Amino acid sequence: VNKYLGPYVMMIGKMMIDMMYFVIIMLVVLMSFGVARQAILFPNEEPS
Amino acid sequence: LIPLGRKIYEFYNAPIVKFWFYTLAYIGYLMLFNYIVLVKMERWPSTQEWIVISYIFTLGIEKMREILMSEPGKLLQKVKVWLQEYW
Ligand SMILES: CC(C)CCC[C@@H](C)[C@H]1CC[C@H]2[C@@H]3CC=C4C[C@@H](OC(=O)CCC(=O)O)CC[C@]4(C)[C@H]3CC[C@]12C
Ligand SMILES: CC(C)CCC[C@@H](C)[C@H]1CC[C@H]2[C@@H]3CC=C4C[C@@H](OC(=O)CCC(=O)O)CC[C@]4(C)[C@H]3CC[C@]12C
Ligand SMILES: CC(C)CCC[C@@H](C)[C@H]1CC[C@H]2[C@@H]3CC=C4C[C@@H](OC(=O)CCC(=O)O)CC[C@]4(C)[C@H]3CC[C@]12C
Ligand SMILES: CC(C)CCC[C@@H](C)[C@H]1CC[C@H]2[C@@H]3CC=C4C[C@@H](OC(=O)CCC(=O)O)CC[C@]4(C)[C@H]3CC[C@]12C
Ligand SMILES: CC(C)CCC[C@@H](C)[C@H]1CC[C@H]2[C@@H]3CC=C4C[C@@H](OC(=O)CCC(=O)O)CC[C@]4(C)[C@H]3CC[C@]12C
Ligand SMILES: CCC1(c2ccccc2)C(=O)NCNC1=O
Repeated sequence: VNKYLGPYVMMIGKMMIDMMYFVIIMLVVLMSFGVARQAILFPNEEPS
Repeated sequence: LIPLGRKIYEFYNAPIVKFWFYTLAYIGYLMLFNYIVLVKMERWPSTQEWIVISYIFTLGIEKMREILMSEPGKLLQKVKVWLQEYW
């Protein structure tokens, strides 16, 4: 309702889309590093 | 039955359908690669590793086929045209 907080809230809602695209690119890089690290440092693992 | 076969052939030869089929095969190949690198392997490869090996070999055959069925006529020019796409 406030004249400054309201536009700030919908401004955050507009930047959620750019945040989602950053999340997608970070997700690709993050699982690539995570899978590589877990697969190197733990060779003998059961399905879990 | 002829219109049904015509619809199937027209659908499966669409570029968007081919792209999404290749993409959904890629996203089912990547999970199999993740499974074979996370879980331990025995002396011989498992079923999922054989599927991943088959995917790599058929993709390599596909890339040689893109080298052959290119625009130029002499092999070095075919390779030089193909190496512009860095991916
Ligand atoms: C305790 C932990 C789990 C933190 C919670 C994180 C999220 C559940 C919250 C934090 C900030 C929230 C956002 C803050 C601002 C907005 C704008 C607002 O949307 C509008 O005003 C509509 C117009 C527009 O989207 O621009 C409400 C949804 C949204 C995206 C919110 C959705 C839910 C979010 C992402
Ligand atoms: C690319 C970025 C923007 C998003 C990707 C990060 C999240 C999808 C990850 C990071 C931390 C993860 C969490 C880290 C730890 C846990 C606890 C885990 O619960 C247990 O292990 C049970 C308790 C125990 O055994 O100690 C369940 C999954 C969860 C919530 C994970 C769910 C997936 C999370 C939220
Ligand atoms: C393109 C990107 C998003 C792909 C990411 C895929 C992986 C994060 C997923 C896909 C296949 C998943 C695996 C599929 C099967 C299993 C077996 C499963 O084994 C059991 O639940 C135990 C079986 C039992 O004793 O009942 C444990 C999780 C795991 C390793 C999964 C771990 C997570 C994996 C590697
Ligand atoms: C089209 C795209 C979006 C999805 C297609 C991929 C999935 C359907 C595949 C990829 C990884 C597969 C999993 C990889 C590994 C396993 C472990 C496998 O378990 C074993 O090999 C030991 C136990 C048993 O023999 O059942 C059972 C199938 C499962 C869960 C697979 C189930 C089917 C999954 C999820
Ligand atoms: C074409 C690729 C790139 C994606 C398509 C996904 C599915 C067609 C594949 C992916 C994972 C596969 C599964 C991975 C492992 C197994 C366990 C396997 O279990 C056994 O053979 C048990 C007995 C034994 O251990 O020999 C049976 C086939 C199954 C379910 C596979 C069935 C076919 C699945 C679902
Ligand atoms: C290996 C990835 C891919 C592909 C898949 C979907 C979109 C783009 C590329 C393929 O699976 N075969 C043809 N060429 C390729 O590099």
